[PDB]
Amino acid sequence: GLVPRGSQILCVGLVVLDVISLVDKYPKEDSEIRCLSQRWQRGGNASNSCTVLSLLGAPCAFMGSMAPGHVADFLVADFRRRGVDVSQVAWQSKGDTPSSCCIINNSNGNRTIVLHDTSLPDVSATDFEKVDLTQFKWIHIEGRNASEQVKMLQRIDAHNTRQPPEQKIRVSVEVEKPREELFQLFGYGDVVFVSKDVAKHLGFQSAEEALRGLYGRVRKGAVLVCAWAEEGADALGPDGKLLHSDAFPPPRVVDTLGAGDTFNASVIFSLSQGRSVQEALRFGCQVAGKKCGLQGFDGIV
Amino acid sequence: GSQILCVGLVVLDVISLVDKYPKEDSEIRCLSQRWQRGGNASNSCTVLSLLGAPCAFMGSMAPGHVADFLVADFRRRGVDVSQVAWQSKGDTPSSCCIINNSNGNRTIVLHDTSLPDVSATDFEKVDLTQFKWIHIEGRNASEQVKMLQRIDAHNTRQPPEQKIRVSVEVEKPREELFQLFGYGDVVFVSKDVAKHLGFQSAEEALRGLYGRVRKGAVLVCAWAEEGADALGPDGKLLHSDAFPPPRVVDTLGAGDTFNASVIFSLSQGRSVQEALRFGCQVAGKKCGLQGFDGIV
Ligand SMILES: CSc1ccccc1Nc1nc(N2CCNCC2)nc2c(NCC3CC3)ncnc12
Ligand SMILES: CSc1ccccc1Nc1nc(N2CCNCC2)nc2c(NCC3CC3)ncnc12
Repeated sequence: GLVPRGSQILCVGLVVLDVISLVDKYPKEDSEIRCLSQRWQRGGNASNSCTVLSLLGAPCAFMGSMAPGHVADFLVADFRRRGVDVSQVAWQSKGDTPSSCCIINNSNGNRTIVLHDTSLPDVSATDFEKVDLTQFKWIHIEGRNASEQVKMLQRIDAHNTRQPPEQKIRVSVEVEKPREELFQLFGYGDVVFVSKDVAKHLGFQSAEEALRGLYGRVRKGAVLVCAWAEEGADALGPDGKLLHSDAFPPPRVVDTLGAGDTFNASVIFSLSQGRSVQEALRFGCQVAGKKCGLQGFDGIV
Repeated sequence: GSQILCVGLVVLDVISLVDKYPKEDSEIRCLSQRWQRGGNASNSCTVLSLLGAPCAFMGSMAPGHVADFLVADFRRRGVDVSQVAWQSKGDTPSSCCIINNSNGNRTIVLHDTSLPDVSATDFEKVDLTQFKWIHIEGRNASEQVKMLQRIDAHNTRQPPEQKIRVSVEVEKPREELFQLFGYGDVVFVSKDVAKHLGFQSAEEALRGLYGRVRKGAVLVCAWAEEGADALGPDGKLLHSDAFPPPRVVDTLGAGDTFNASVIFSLSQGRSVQEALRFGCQVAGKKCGLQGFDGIV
């Protein structure tokens, strides 16, 4: 259906079906056991952020690869259950829609993960060419297939050239896997999220070290953003002033899975509403902190 | 009386193909993934169908998109699903199946979902005429024993040349099920069961457990790569070597395949030696393939 010009926030990245089984002890190879409970959840960074953005009350759309099938079906249903617009999906002829198996050992809370396979093509720069962008006021890109996504980022730059400052599509990027490839993305977007895990691999030991040490890699004018779990989150702009917000511990911690996806979407959301980096950064921490005391996303409102 | 009927579970098998089994805490990416209509009695129907034997599945199913997939599968295969006992309470079971591509080991985490078992009542209303053979997967023992007695009774009304042959699997090591030995013309006891009860080989098992079977019954017990053995009224232990493929790559449903093929062979007149032998033959072939397609 009809979508008003410049109203949606689009996230581009992975969606995946996580099957999650809770067990007494970890199963010895070649045995048949029962779990205590089993959940089917929709996963993925770009995917979760959409779930959150919807709850926060923004129109939003997901772009990611799916292949027709029963996994795609459950995945699409959940998306829609969360108010997420699914019309930009790049359906594939080749490969499996991603699906991971996770086994949580109940007595010691360990997680053993069999990761979705690699068969499905990522969204391509030509997949992306075909998208009428007028729809969006903000595009956010989970870093995955970098050479391609660079072309999409350049495409968005083009578009903006011609639009007055109030009809420009804001852009953000997330680099959350320690993979040399992705590091180029640092040079794109108005907002750049770098993850504690990436920063530790590059050798930094605190969000301030990360921001101060990586700011040079970002494009001029850009805000670089780093969250450190319970240590809060920082951010650094062109003004060179290091911004910070402490965490907001919940009553008790229950589910931190997807917390960073929540921090991301919330920061994005707050900025798109015209708030300040300092304000977006705080909000980001508040929503993500609430999430951690909750199971899933339902509570977070 | 032309169909064969299997009575047990149907289950979504959510399969991950892994090149080695992961350890606790580890995070290893899988090679491929597929969805697959599982459940012991469900698998046997698949296997029977492929062998060209008209057959029927009977079990519980909760309506939903899961069931919608399981069903299309049965049909693409010619499995009479009309005896199915639909629920409206609980959801379709499903399990995670890690199949290790370097030894065909299959590790299963099953999500059992309450979903009522098919009951002697559900069974009380089945037209026993259309079935030459009935196979029951050990599950709800007490409720099934009624189902079993229903057949015997029906047998004692028909000519020896019109009876319904009955087979019975006892796969999981649960006390409730050991009463199921006393029924059926053929009884399958798994290696897993055999060990748990103190036995080191299938030959030993067969000797130990023959006490517990009906008079005139054949006790069957496979032992993986070791082959499979049988035991009849005659007192003579029968054996058959395995037919290992050169690359064992997926054993999920091997045993369900062994049982189907043994039943099939027996229902076609062939001897126990011959059906035992055929059972290993087809199961072995299966372990060389992903899934079931192409075991013929
Ligand atoms: C700064 S918000 C954020 C951003 C990205 C990921 C996670 C978070 N938030 C939090 N993560 C964790 N993490 C906990 C451990 N693993 C990483 C995340 N703990 C807390 C917390 N209390 C923490 C107590 C120790 C558990 N209070 C508020 N926010 C977060
Ligand atoms: C007697 S056939 C049979 C009946 C019921 C279950 C399984 C089977 N057959 C086989 N099962 C297993 N397994 C089932 C139990 N878990 C381990 C493997 N491995 C093999 C195998 N393995 C490779 C050869 C020795 C080197 N070769 C032939 N048949 C079977």
